[PDB]
Amino acid sequence: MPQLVPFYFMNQLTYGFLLMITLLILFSQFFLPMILRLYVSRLFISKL
Amino acid sequence: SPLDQFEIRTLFGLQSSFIDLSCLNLTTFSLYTIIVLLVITSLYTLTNNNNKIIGSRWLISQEAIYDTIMNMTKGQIGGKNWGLYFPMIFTLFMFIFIANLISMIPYSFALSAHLVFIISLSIVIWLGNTILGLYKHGWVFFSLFVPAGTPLPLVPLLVIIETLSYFARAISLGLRLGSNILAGHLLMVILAGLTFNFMLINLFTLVFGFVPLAMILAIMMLEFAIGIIQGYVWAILTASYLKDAVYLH
Amino acid sequence: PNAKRIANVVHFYKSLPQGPAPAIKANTRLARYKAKYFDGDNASGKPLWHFALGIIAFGYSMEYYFHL
Amino acid sequence: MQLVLAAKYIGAGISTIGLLGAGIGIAIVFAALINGVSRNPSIKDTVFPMAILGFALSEATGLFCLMVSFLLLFG
Amino acid sequence: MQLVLAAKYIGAGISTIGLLGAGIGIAIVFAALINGVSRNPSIKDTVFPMAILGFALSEATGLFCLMVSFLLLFG
Amino acid sequence: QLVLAAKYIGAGISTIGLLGAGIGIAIVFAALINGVSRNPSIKDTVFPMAILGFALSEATGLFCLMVSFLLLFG
Amino acid sequence: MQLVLAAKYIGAGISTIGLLGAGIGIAIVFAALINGVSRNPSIKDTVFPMAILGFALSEATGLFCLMVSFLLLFG
Amino acid sequence: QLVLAAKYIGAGISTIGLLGAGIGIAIVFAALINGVSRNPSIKDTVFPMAILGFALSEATGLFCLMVSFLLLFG
Amino acid sequence: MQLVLAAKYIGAGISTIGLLGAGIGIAIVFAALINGVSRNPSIKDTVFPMAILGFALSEATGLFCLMVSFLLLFG
Amino acid sequence: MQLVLAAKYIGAGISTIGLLGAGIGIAIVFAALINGVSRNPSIKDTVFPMAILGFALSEATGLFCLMVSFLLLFG
Amino acid sequence: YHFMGKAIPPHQLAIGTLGLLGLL
Amino acid sequence: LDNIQSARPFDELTVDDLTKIKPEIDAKVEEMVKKGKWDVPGYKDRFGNLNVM
Amino acid sequence: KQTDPKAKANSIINAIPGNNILTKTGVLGTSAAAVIYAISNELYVINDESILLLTFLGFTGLVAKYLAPAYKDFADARMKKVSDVLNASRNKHVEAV
Amino acid sequence: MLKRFPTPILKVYWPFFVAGAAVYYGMSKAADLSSNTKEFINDPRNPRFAKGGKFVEVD
Repeated sequence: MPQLVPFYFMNQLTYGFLLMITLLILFSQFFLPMILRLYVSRLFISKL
Repeated sequence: SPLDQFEIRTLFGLQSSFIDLSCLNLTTFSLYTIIVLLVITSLYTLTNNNNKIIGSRWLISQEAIYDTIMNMTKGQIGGKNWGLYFPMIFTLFMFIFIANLISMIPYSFALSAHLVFIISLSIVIWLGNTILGLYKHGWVFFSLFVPAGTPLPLVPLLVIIETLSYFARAISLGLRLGSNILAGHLLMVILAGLTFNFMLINLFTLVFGFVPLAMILAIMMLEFAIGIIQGYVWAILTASYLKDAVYLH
Repeated sequence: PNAKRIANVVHFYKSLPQGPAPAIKANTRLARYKAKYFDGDNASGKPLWHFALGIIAFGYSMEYYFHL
Repeated sequence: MQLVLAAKYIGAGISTIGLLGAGIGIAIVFAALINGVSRNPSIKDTVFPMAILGFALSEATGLFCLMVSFLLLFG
Repeated sequence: MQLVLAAKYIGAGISTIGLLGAGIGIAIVFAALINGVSRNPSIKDTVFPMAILGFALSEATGLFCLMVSFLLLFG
Repeated sequence: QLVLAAKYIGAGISTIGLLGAGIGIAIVFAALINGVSRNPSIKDTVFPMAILGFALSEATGLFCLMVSFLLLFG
Repeated sequence: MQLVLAAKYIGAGISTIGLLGAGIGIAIVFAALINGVSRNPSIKDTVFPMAILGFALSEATGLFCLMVSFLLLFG
Repeated sequence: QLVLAAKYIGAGISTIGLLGAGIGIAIVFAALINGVSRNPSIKDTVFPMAILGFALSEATGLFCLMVSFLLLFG
Repeated sequence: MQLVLAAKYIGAGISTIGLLGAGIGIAIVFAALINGVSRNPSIKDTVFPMAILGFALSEATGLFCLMVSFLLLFG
Repeated sequence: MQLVLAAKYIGAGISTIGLLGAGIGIAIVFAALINGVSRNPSIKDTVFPMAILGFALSEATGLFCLMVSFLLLFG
Repeated sequence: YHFMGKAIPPHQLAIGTLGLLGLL
Repeated sequence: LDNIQSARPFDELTVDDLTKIKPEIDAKVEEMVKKGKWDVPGYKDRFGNLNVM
Repeated sequence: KQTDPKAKANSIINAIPGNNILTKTGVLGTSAAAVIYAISNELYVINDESILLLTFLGFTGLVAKYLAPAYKDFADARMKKVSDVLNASRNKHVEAV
Repeated sequence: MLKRFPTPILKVYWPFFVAGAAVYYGMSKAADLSSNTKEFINDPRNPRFAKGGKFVEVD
C-alpha cells in the first residue's frame, strides 16, 4: 500500500520510541505513584 | 483514493548537507505524538484538583483504568514479582487507548494505523521477551518449546511448529492492531464517500436519505468498541507473553 | 490501648482545622480554566467537546491548506 | 483498460462470498441467546448486551468484506 | 463492450453465493426458538421478538449480497 | 456470442445458494421433531413457527433462484 | 500491463473469502460465552477476559487475510 | 510476464486456508468457556492446554500465510 | 516455459486449500480434550498423550498437503 | 507440450483439497474417543481399537485423495 | 523428563532439532 | 475531646498535607514502589476497586 | 414586531452581551457579517468527510443526552461512597477516645 | 505539584531498550535499502537531494 511505505520510517519510529521512553519514565516515576499515594492515604485514614 | 487520510506531511522542517538531520522534524505523525503526550499529561496533572484526597469525578476514569489493568496483570503473570512489569503493561495500554480516541475525531489522523511503527513496537516487545528469557533462565529457556508430557517420537515436529508459532508472535501482535484500526477507518471513509454521491442525484434521495446516515452512525458507534477492545487485547497478549518468557510454562 | 491513642490524637493536632490555607483560585490563565471545568463540583465533560472542536478546526485548516 | 475493468467486476463478485460468515454468525449468536434465555429467564439484562456486542463484532467482519467489493466496483 | 459486460454478468452470478449464509442462519434462529419454546412454553412472548430481530439482522447480510448482485446487473 | 454464454455460466453459478435453504429448512424441521418428541402438548403452538421458518428460508433460496432466472431470460 | 493489474484485482478479490472463517469464529466464541453465563451466573467476571481474548485472538486470522488483500489492492 | 501476474492469483488463493484457523481458535476457546462454566475449579488446570491448542492451530493456519508470502515476495 | 512456470505458482496456491482441515482438526481434538478434562479432573494422564497422538495423526494430512505444495513450488 | 504439462500441476494442486476430509475425520474419531474415555475410564481397552479402526480407513481415504495428486503430478 | 534408550534423562531435547535444521 | 476540637476538612484534606504531617506515608509508598508491590493490602475489601472486569 | 419576541430576543441579546461584551448594541453585529463572508468566499467546502463530521455531531448529541447523566450519577454515587466511608470510619473511631 | 519517586526503570527494562536499539538500527538499514528502489528514487523529499547527489533518473 502506497501510504504506509514512505521515506518517513525513521521519523515515525524516532518520535514513537521517544514517546515510549517518555511515557514509560513519566508514568512510572510520576503518575502511577500519585495514584498510589491516594491509595495509601485513604487506607491510612481508614485504619487510623 | 479513499486512503488519502493517512498522508504524512512535513510542517516545521529541518535539513542540512553535513548530516542527515531529516529523521527528527515536526511532522503530522510527530505533532499527533505531541498531542497524545499532552493529553495523557492532561489526564493526570490538572485532573487532580489541588492534590485532594477525595479524587474528583475526572479522577474516577483514571482510577478505573488503573484498577482494570492492575487486576488484569495480576491474573496473568501473577508470580512473586508481577508489579515490576506493571508500568510497561500500563503504558502500552494508554498510548493505544488515547491514540484510538483521538483518531475518531473527524478531521484527524490515526497513529495506530501505521504498520511500520506498530510492527516495530511488536518486534521490540518480542525481542525484549527473548533476551529477558535467555538472561533469566540460561540454556533451559528452550524448555518452553516442549508442551508437557508428550511421546518422544513426535517431539521434534512439536518443537518445529512450536518455534514457528513462537516467531510468528513478533509480527502477529502488531498486525492485529494495525489491521483493525486501518480497516475501520477505511470502512468509514468509503461509506461516507458512497453516501455523499448517493445524495447528489435527484432531490427524491435527500428525502429518506436518512437511513444510510443512520448506518454510518451505527458504524461509528461500533468503531469506538473496536478501538477500545484492541487497546485491551494488546495489553492482555503482552501480559501472557511475559508469563511465558519469565516463567517457564 | 495506647497504640491507637498516640496515633490518632498525634495525627489530629496538626490537622488544619477550618480547611485552612484554602486558595480557592489563582491567576495563571489555566487555573481559571481548571476551576471552571475540572475542579470539585463543576467537573463537567465539556472540555472533551472543546478539545474535539480544536482538533476538528486544526485538521480542517490543514486539509484545506494542503488539498483544497 | 477494458480487461482491468472487467476484472474489477469479477473481483467485486468474489468479495461477496465473505458475507455468509456474518449470515451464519449473527444467527449463532442469537440462537445461543434464545437457548440461554430458555434455560434461565432471569439473566436477560446480563446476557443480552453480550449478544448485541457479538452481533456488532461479527457484522464488522461482514462489512470488512463488503468494503472490498465497494472498492472494486468504483474505486 | 461485450468483454466487460459478460464479466459483469459473471460477477453477478458469483455474488449470490453468500446468501446461503442467511438461508442457513434465519433457520438456525427459528430452530433455536422452537427448541426454546419446547423447554419452557411461558417465555414465547418474550423470546419471539428477538427471534424476528435475528431474522431481520440475518436477512440484512443476505440483502447486502443481493445489493451487490443487482449493482452488477443494472449499473 | 460471449455474453449469452456468460449468462448461462452465471445462471449456473447462482444456484449454489439453494443449499442454504436445503440445509436450513431441515434444521427447522429437526428442531420441530425434537420439540414435539420432548413435549407433545406444544405441537399446535410450535407448528406455525416451523411453517413461517420454512417460508422465510424458502424466500432466501428463491432470491438466488430469481437472480438465476434473471440471468437466464431478462 | 493490463494483465498484471487484472490478476492483481482478482487475487485481491479471492483473498477476502477468509473472513467467513472469522465471522463464524466470533459467533462461536460469543455463543459459548452466552451458554456459559446462562448456565452459571457467577462465572461472568472470570470467563469474560477469556471471551475477549478468544474473540480478537481469533479475528486476527481473518485480518491477516484482509492484509494480504490490502497488499494486493494497493501494493 | 504472465508469471508476475499469476503469482498474485496464487497469493490470493493460498490465503483461503485461514478459514480453518479462525473457526479453530473459536472451537478451542468455546470448549474452554464451556469447561470453565461447568467446572469452575479447572481454569488453572486446563488453560495451558487451551493456549497450546491455540498455538498449534494458528501455526497450522500460518502455513498458508507463509506460502502466500513466498508466492508474493519470492 | 512461462505457462508452466505460472501454473507452478497457481497450483501451489490452490494446493493449500485443504490445509484448513488440519486447523479445524487440531481444534476439535483439543476441544474434546478440554471438554473431557472438565468432567473428570483425574483422567488427564491417560487422555492427554492420546490427545497429542490424535493431534499428530490429524496433523499428518495437513503436512502432506503442504508437502505437495512445496513439491509443486520447488520442482 | 506446455498445455497439458500445466494441467498436470494444476490438477495436482486441486486434488489436495480433499485432504481436509481426513484432517477433520481423524479429529471427530479421536474426539469421540476422548469423550468416551473421559466419560467411562474402564471401557478403554475395548473402545480404543475401534478408534484405531476408524482412523485407519479415514486416513486411507486421505491417501485416496493424495494418490490422485501423485498420479497426475508425475504422469 | 524423558528416558531415551535407558540413558541419562535428557534436558529438554529442544536444542538438538533446531541445531539439525540449522545446518541445511 | 482534642480530636473534635481540631476540626475536620477530610473532604478537602491535601495529600501534600498528609505527606507533611507523616513522612511515614512517603517512605512506605517509596519502599512499596521500590520492591514493586503496586497492590495495596486491604484496600479492595472496604473500597470497591471499580475495575470494568 | 412579534408578540413575545421583543422580550425573549431582548433577553437572548442581553445574555449574549452579559459576559464582558462591548458589542451590546448588536450581539450578531459582527457574527452575521462573518457568516456571509465565509459562505460567499467558500471557506468551508462541503466534503466527503463532512458527512462524517455530521455523524460525529449526532454522536456527540447522543452522548451528551444519554451517557453523560448516567456517568454523572455513577461518579456521584462512587464519590458518595468514598466520602461516606472515609468520613464515618474516622468519626466513629475518633469518637471512642 | 508532583513529587518524583525514584522507581527502578533501568535494572528491570534493559532488554526492551537493547531490543529498541537493535530494531532502530535494523530499520535504519531497511529504510536506506528501500529509499533507493525504482519507484522511489525520484521522489524529491528523500534526504539524498539535501546532500550532494542529483537525479540518477535512468530506469
